[PDB]
Amino acid sequence: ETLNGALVNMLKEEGNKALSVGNIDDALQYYAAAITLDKYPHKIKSGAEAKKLPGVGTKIAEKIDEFLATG
Repeated sequence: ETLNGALVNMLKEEGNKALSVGNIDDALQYYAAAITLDKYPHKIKSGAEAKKLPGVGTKIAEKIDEFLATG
């Protein structure tokens, strides 16, 4: 329902990928960013803005940019 829910799902996929490589710390980081993005009350137009939120990293912002590039 949340405007960013689609991106949140993609973040969950990224978290699983990090787990697949044994990078549990990164996976947890993605999950934290996903929760914050959900709590945020507005659709985000770019990942760069997303970085402002606690738990969002540069890599996560880039994923957001890519998703926007896809549609």
